[PDB]
Amino acid sequence: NMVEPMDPRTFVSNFNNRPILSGLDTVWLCCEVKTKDPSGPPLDAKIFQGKVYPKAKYHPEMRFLRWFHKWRQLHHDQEYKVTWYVSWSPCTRCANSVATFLAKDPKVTLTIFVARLYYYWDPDYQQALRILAEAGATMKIMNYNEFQDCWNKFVDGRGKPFKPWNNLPSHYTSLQATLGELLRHLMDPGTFTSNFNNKPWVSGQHETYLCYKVERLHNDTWVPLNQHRGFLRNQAGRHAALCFLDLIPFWKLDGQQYRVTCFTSWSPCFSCAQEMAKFISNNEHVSLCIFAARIYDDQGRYQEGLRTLHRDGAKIAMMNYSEFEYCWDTFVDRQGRPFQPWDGLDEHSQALSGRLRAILQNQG
Amino acid sequence: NMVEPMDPRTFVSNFNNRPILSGLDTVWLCCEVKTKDPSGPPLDAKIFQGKVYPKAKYHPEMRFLRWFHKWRQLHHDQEYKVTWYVSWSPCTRCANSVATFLAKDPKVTLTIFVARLYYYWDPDYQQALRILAEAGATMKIMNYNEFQDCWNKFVDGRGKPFKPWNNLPSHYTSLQATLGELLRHLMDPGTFTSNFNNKPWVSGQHETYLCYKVERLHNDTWVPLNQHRGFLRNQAGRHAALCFLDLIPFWKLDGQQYRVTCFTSWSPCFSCAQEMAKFISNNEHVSLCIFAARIYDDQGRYQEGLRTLHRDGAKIAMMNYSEFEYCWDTFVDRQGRPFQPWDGLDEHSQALSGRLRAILQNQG
Ligand SMILES: [Zn+2]
Ligand SMILES: [Zn+2]
Ligand SMILES: [Zn+2]
Ligand SMILES: [Zn+2]
Repeated sequence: NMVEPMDPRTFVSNFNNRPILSGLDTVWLCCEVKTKDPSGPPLDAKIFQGKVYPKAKYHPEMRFLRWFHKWRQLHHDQEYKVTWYVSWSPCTRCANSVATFLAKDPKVTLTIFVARLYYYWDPDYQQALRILAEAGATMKIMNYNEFQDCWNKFVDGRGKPFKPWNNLPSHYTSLQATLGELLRHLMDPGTFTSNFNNKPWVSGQHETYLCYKVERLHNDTWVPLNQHRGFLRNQAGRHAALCFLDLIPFWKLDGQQYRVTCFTSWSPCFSCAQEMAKFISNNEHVSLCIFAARIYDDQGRYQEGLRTLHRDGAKIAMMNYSEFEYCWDTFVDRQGRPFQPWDGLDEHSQALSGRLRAILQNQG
Repeated sequence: NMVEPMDPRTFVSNFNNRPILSGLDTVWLCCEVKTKDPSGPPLDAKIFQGKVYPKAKYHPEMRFLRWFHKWRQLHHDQEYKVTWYVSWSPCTRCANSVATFLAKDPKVTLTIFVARLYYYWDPDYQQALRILAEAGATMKIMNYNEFQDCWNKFVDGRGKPFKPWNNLPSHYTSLQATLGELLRHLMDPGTFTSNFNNKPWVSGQHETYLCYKVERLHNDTWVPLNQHRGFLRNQAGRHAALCFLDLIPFWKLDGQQYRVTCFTSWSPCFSCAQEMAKFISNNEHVSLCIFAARIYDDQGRYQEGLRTLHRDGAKIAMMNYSEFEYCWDTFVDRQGRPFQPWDGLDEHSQALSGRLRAILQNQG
């Protein structure tokens, strides 16, 4: 079995799913590496533990990555299926290191079972889970069978079986509903209504939401690629347009002709416009179309940015009624409700279209 | 009277307060300069017009600043009361230029009557109005009397009297309530509840709100200065802690000893911590007290920043129930309702206190 199994009290203290209020100290990761055949024996199994504070370098997911890099050198270059049972959901830094690892090595596939979710006072925690999902990691809450499997495979049970605790199924249900909500797919209607708006009073909105879709040129028709379809938002300290650029390479598009469409609630500031100019200049097989609900004055060179983005290709347009309705129909968890326009939508669209046409062309 | 009066049709289309949906073109500013004596005759009166797009250098508030700078060199060095009737509220750039002019020149006081509010798709429009108010500008909605006075003093009416339009009062009332809301002074309760919270799930909250109060040391008792008391929030492209430092010189504090207290919904990132350390090093008569609702991990050197701030003086502490309740009582438009704690408030306070005590100190 295992070289040094987990102590039953450690398991009971850490692999549990009832809500608690204490801060984190140590997190545990039970890890199993298998071949491509699910009924093959496990190639290896190891337990990792790490202190949450004060450095993420020592979190068990980082220890796993460093371990796995040396461990894989000692076998043939083959496909691996890795499974983690982890007592708490990973931190943002580790979510990003794992997503990058998965993206750079397609021969590894990862399934992550978490006992409980932790959020780390991170305003961008949701986007960390979403980046893991985009890099191919499967993430589920541990249910009865997984707790019992981790008990059998990793705990020094001394013949004793997994004894469940009271309300285990109920905590599972609540956590899994929470996880599914964090991994949505379709945007919340209140989110759409708070952000995709063009009234000149913007209700103090500093967030930028971005709905994206990709089409491929195939026998001279544009065919949708619905597996690359969704929405994102800005991060604390990283603008939404930059996160969109960071998302694109996870799609691993080939050299065919692609058309990427973004509906963004704010047009790009100058710096994000310049990064988008660089991206489209280095990826000319990719046609970029940006529709903005509002024009963002970054108190600087945003007009130069919009003109530079327009000149390097890229269609830039203000959203009209039709684009708003399309975004609602296509990206919103609307449950059959129709689009509901707000007063002045068409007039503000017309005024903003004029301002944009004036920015392009010239006068400033 | 005046050398160039406004044409009645110009007044009718621009000095009106009914809601409209069109974009802005030209804005009008009727200006009257008087001495400190209300019963003195007006020394001068001038009309300015400016195109809103594409450069704020030509907005009428800027033309007024350039004109007035030359005008006052040619008149007596005395105190002046300036009155503006302006067809729309100023843009951010003009609001800040006027605030700076007012702050650097105490012998001039400005009253601004606006026919209608315009928001320019600016997420920080509220702060522009608020910085105008903190520099001493009085800002009111034009009522019947102000429309009538503007008509008499500035319009080529050819003996005709001011004729009001239908719903002048009702639009006035709606507009003045909106303006009063923009200059609040006391924080809306929903704002407080959405931002001053310490659950480790932060609801993606990227805003930082900051409540401040000032004390004076007088014969070794700490006296409040309730004229320097309020709240602010971050801007697009400028963090809340920087906005607070920018605010402090508007207070024109002398060389006595002052204690400034911040209750912030996020502890400062590294760059803001360093700017605050610079501030307290250049203003040793000002003792700084920071209470944070949550610790903000800026994905960089934020722990060094908190340590530097703590080493340079400056008390850094996490908010407990007592501080939350004090902020509710002191800064919130609570209308007599008591503070309502949320679940886990005390436990999350204790966990964050532990983390902060570990960050100060050391361990990594
Ligand atoms: Zn981590
Ligand atoms: Zn940007
Ligand atoms: Zn202006
Ligand atoms: Zn900061």
